[PDB]
Amino acid sequence: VKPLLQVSRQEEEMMAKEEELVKVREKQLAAENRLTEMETLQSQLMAEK
Amino acid sequence: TKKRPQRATSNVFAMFDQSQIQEFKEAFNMIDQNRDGFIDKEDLHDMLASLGKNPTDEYLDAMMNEAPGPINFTMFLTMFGEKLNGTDPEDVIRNAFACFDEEATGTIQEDYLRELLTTMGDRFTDEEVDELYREAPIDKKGNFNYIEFTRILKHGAK
Amino acid sequence: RATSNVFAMFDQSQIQEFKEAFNMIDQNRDGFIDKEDLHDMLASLGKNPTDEYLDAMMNEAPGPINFTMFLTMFGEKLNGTDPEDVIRNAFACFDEEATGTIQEDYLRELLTTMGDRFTDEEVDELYREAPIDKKGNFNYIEFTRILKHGAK
Ligand SMILES: [Mg+2]
Ligand SMILES: [Mg+2]
Repeated sequence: VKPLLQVSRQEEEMMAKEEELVKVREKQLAAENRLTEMETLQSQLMAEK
Repeated sequence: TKKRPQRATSNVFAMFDQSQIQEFKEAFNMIDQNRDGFIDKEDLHDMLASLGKNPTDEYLDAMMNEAPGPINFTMFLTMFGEKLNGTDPEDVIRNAFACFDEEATGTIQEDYLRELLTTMGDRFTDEEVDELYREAPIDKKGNFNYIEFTRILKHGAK
Repeated sequence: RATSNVFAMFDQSQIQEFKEAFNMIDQNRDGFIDKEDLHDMLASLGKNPTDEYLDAMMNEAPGPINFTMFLTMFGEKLNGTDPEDVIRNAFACFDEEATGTIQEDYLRELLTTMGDRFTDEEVDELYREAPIDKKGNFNYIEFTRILKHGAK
């Protein structure tokens, strides 16, 4: 019966996913900023080559 | 009182998800006025007084004609499961239609759909497909995905 | 056994889950399991067969079982158990590398040697249903699910 009554459940997974979203979003923004900085520097290395 | 479709509860319990069972059983809690779970005509009449007011006695009598006297939620869930037995999931039908479609996207043209439904021994008829057209989005050739059809069938977003 | 207030045995969430369970499990919803309510649920959830022999256990809780009696009969067998998180944390004292596993022989040694000792027969009786690897790994993480949410 427990899988059925386990439907009776609290909201904590949604806020945990909200935190996961925020952490991943900030990391991906940092990664893309560093990527674009490195890419512009690489284009300057092309000019120097 | 009780009646027993034992095979129906067992199978349909396995067929549904705990989330879908939550939808069904919580809806049946919404029907009942009692706190024990015994649905009966007056319970449904209070639901109708909340959503779809002033029915004739014919509505509740026809419901009782389907639902054999007072009902518990497991009997109610199996009354629904009898209608639900062999319902293909909405994800499955959307993905099948996407694989069928030559645009690989799940779109369909009005006459192409009409033929596909009707043709080579398929039992559909002109009004049978016209019923689908009235359930369809605004243009019957309108490149709409089958997400709309499953949305109106399920009345749910997932 | 002891006769305290029943709530002391169970956290509010656990007794709330038992209340939900009993409201589902009582079938003619008079407030009590009778033998028909039980076999109705057993057939409805389970397969086609019905086993009236189980009536020789319904009688065990005396009279038609009120929710306080239902809770009593579950709680007196359930007592002496602890949450899933503390059982995982207990296994962590032995899985020093946190592999998520203990060796079958090493867990048998740990259980048989110390504290209030298991018999090797009791260990093998766990192993007759517990998840196990032919390579020897006891994946205790799964065992904590099987001990509370599982049993197939
Ligand atoms: Mg009612
Ligand atoms: Mg009862």
